[PDB]
Amino acid sequence: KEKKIRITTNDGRQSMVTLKSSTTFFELQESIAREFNIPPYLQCIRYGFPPKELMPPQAGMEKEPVPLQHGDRITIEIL
Amino acid sequence: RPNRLIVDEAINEDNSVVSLSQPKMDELQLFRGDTVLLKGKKRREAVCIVLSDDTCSDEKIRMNRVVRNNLRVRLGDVISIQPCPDVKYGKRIHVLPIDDTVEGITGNLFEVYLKPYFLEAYRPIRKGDIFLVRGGMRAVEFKVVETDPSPYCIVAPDTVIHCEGEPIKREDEEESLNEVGYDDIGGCRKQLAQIKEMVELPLRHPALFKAIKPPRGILLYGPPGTGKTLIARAVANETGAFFFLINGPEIMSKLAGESESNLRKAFEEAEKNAPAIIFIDELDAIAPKREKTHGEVERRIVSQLLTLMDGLKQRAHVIVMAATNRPNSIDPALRRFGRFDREVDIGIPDATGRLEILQIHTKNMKLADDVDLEQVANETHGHVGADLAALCSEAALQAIRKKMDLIDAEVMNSLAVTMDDFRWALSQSNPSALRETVVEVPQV
Repeated sequence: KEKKIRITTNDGRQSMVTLKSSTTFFELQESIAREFNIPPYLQCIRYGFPPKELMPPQAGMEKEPVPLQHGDRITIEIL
Repeated sequence: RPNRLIVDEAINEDNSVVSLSQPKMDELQLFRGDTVLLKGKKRREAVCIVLSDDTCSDEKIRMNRVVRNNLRVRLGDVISIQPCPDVKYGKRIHVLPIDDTVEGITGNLFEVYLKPYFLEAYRPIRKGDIFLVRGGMRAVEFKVVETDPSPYCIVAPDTVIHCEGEPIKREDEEESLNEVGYDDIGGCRKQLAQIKEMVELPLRHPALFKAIKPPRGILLYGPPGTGKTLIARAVANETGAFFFLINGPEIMSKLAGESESNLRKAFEEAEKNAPAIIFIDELDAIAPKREKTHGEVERRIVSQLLTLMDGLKQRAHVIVMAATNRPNSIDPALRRFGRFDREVDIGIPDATGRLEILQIHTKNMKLADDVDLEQVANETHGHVGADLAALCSEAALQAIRKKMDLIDAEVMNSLAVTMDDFRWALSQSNPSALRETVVEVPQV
């Protein structure tokens, strides 16, 4: 009942984050805003290899936990 | 040391992914998608990306052929892996092709191979690395001559890639990926694993057998065209053992006395390059059943082969393997203990095996979305690996002839093989082993 996610930004500020199994896109957005000054609307999320894009869920299916798994890294983009 | 890991083959076909077991990943504190700086034998450094793999031993680290060659490392070696967070988005990266793989292909090697390969995947790159890009039914090599952050770099959409032509010659140290590897053989996964367990240790660590017997004769038998020669070449290349092919027809062609001398000198040369593998292709051509032979010179050559195989005993680190169609095809007294004491049955690939062979032989080809290798693999009943390769080549030729009515690498990559072409090739398949006994694990 937890997740351990590395956050790496193109800026170079590497960081660690603790998540929970039930997590929505807004939770990660606000966590990133807390850890880094990047606004939640100026971050484009790439994860995996090839890095799939993780955009905010559209209307209808934004309640379920984000498919992010425990033990992977997330790349952060700055607009 | 935890960072020390034993290399292994990679299921993930991606060129820049290193697969690890999740226990080892967490033990190393390595997060999926992070860069890792593998250390090779001769101070070779390879920057790759780590991905968890459930089917992987903690010590085992799975790598692609390209990564192995970049590190000058073979399966079973030990490599050092640590995280390398200090990776920058290099801007100026100078990359060149390799002449041996860009002969006869024109057009800029960008927007054809390099651009789709990089695109936005953020593939890590290090100075001096060699990577393989598949396209236009050709596997083009590329050497990373320079990177803006020396030496480690990660490509970015805004990264500027320079490909000024002038293909560079292959340095002898580099081992061309055009050479056969364990990933070039499909269908016979079980038989390949058997051959591995049989021959890896004697070839990789001859000193151990020198101290503490080793297998000296392996007889690979099965319908022709199943890649027995392919298997032997793959085993020799992967284990870094000198390979010597002795084609039966080649020996029989030589006149009496010439052939026996040729065989003896081949065996001696293989011995002097120990560890080495001698492949006696089409053994039935050299040593057929006793009744079949009706010539003094033929019996003399068979006896000479027996004498050499016996003389291997006082020799060491030399493994002789041969290809046939059935053990009874070759005469007895060749399977006697010692000389050719071990046997292996390549057999006919099964549905999954045929699918794997098709995937192997269609790597370079660009096949449309409607092409589903599963359906064809089901359709191709009683097909040998050679038959599947010929079928893929026929489909490619069909596509090429269709497009010709309407060589530039852009044109080659533009054409895509369609399921209709594969169906037509099936209609012209002409299987070669439709009568052989079917052995497999039923899918029912």
